[PDB]
Amino acid sequence: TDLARHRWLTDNSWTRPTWTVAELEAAKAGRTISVVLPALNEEETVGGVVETIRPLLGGLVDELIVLDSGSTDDTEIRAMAAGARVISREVALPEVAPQPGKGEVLWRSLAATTGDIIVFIDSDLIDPDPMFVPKLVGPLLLSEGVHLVKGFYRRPGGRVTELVARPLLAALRPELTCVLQPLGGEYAGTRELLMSVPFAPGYGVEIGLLVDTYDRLGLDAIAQVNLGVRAHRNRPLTDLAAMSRQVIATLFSRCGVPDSGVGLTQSEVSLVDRPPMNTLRGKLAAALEH
Amino acid sequence: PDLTATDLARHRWLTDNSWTRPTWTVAELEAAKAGRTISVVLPALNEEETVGGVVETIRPLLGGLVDELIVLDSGSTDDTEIRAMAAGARVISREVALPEVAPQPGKGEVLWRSLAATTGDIIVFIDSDLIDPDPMFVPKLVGPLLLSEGVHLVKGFYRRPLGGGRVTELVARPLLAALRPELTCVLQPLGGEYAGTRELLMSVPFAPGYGVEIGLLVDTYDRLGLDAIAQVNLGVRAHRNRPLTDLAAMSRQVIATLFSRCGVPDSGVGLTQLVDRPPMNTLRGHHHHHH
Repeated sequence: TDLARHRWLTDNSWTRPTWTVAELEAAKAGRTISVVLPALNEEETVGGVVETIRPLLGGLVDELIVLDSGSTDDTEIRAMAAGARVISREVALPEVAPQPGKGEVLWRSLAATTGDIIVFIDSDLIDPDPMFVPKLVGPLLLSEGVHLVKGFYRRPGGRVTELVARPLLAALRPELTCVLQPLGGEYAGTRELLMSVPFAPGYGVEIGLLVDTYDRLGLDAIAQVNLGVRAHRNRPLTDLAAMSRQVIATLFSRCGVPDSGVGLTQSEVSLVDRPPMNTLRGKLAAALEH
Repeated sequence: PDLTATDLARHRWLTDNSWTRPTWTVAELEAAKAGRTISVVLPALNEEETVGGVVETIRPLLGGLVDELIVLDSGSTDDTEIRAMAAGARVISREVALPEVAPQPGKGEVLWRSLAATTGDIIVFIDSDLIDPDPMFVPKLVGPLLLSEGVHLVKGFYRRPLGGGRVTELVARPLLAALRPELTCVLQPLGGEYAGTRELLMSVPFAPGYGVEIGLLVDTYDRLGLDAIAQVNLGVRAHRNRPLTDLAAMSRQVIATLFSRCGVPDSGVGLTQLVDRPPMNTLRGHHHHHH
């Protein structure tokens, strides 16, 4: 079983991706790339993240969008000044009432983008690097059969990852323990995949997408790339516990484990996915099928 | 957000079954024994720096409140055993505790075997790695068993300098919220200081290793519900800081043990970087779902 994990690391994991922007542009072969940054009250960092991606716009990157979740700070104006198009949840999907959480935002962005490849990057990153998007799309553009690329960081993967996500995957989807940072917010997917899967709510969205991709398309459809060295963030334990509880709920939903829906005396828990976007945007989805 | 059924049960359970100031006297607890005896068991594996200090805090109760004080050694190669002897405990190996079954590793094994080596109607477990143990731990743990009708399991919790560690708050409590939400009322489900009746403890399987504490909690709940479980504040203690690799192994076994009790299959695949023992009443020695 380590054999399986070893072969996947050899073929589908890159600790030192060699790719240049020019090489990746030349491999697009008519595919387009959308970059989506979810954001809720991230005025201090959103501009910095956008600025690292904007030089790619009109070359490797075809669309650069911040999907705002109802910010009351200066997230929107700062994102626009840095060169992103800012799209509210309402504009993205106007006839569906918004619900809270990160998964909602990523799901809605599927209705507001046109890329054959969609790249998600968190807007709260303090130290963004311009090669994030290139590294995330490399396996999609240059390998065959890859549909989901997970960006990981080498450390000088926190406690929810090592105490909650990885041990639960060992128990319930054992091959997926090969993924170093299953909860990471920097990842890219094909339109084919992303338009066809339900989206878990809130903090469950990443693990839900990983597990659904694994089940439907298989291990070799998942890759991972090192984006560089980054220190662990230090979120308050109460935030980490709320994240954990939702990771549990989402994994339980994907396994059919009855989850009570009871949160932590503090926490938000939802067991209800949003449906595949191709059910609500069938014509958009069909237009984007190759 | 209105109160949930879990919230309502928690509120009343805390009122009836939790003590922030478990101030019973040793004398009144002794007077309440009413012929019951009390055994204290310290599981130990290579704890030479601390085992004697724990024993020393309990020894004054020996011959009064406490009838026997046993260190159940798990195969130490340091001076754990002789330090426990000099400090005034009875040292019993796994093999002497239960000669007819070959040992397997882990804490749960040690606690299970201690049921065959003890005679008390109440058994108290105290970790042997405690740095600051307080002499009132045992009195506080046995109080609800001696004085409160219907209680079979007492969990000792600590206040923290100005709840649990990372495995408790990220793994155990969130999984209980999902699978057994009434049990989220227990502040420190993974705690190593707890007491139970012989009647309860002989009747449940014992999970291996790092799963033993939460396995006992869930098996007690599944048999008797919240009414049979209590908790008591043992005092203020700083969080221990264990290495992440140990915390990850603890988490993986907590998950396995919860899954085995809650109808979830488990791959058996340990962390990418041992079975339950049957009730001791199968070897030594009502709460109806119908009407």
